[PDB]
Amino acid sequence: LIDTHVHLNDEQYDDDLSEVITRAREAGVDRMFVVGFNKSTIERAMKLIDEYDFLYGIIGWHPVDAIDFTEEHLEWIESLAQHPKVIGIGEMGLDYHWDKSPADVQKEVFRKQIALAKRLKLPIIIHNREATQDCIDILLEEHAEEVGGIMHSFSGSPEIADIVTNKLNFYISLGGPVTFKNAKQPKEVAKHVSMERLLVETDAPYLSPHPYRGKRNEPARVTLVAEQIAELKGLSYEEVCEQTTKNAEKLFN
Ligand code: NI
Ligand code: NI
Repeated sequence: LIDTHVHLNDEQYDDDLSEVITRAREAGVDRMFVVGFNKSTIERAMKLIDEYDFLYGIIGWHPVDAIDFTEEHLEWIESLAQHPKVIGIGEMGLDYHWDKSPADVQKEVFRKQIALAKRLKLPIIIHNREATQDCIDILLEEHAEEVGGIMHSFSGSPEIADIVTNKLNFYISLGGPVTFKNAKQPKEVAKHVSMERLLVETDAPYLSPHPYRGKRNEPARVTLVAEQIAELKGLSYEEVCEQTTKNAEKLFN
């Protein structure tokens, strides 16, 4: 089992990182993909991947911080990407919940990263918050299908899901929301989407799945996400772990 999207580089783990890692390790979580989307979070991610063998890095620039993105950050990320542990360019996309960065700048920075991924020949990890259509529109126009990737913690509909799996040959990743009771969409997506297109994550410290809602997430909780998807699709737990793992390795290597 792999946690394909985890912020171990977050400040909330300063004090107990090694223990958090260990608990995930003992629970069956073999590999984890740390996401650096900032100057600071990127540096932390690079350190962590050199620190732990089973830790891989995905680096890029978060849409919320699109205004801070400069040509120097672009070049910097480009050379950093040479690291054999950096397997994807990420947490790029659009986010309309915060206003730090206007939609205009976000789109620009988004396009630039897609071009970066193309040159680096690496898949992209997409962050989308309340900007679904604008986001798919850009992945189509820039021919993102050329690099492939993940619609991380997918917060849209199955109709949009098919667009991501059919036109774009992208995978869909689910986290805690799939265990939420009153939010039916994440579950409907879990059931609709082919097991050959799904991946699991926690995006910890955020969005803990039941029965830990309201508490800081931890990659070990990804087991709960797998469990729920197994029940939702009438599959075995072991089958889900193996399928999502097969998928992650095929997308990243
Ligand atoms: Ni996110
Ligand atoms: Ni994230």
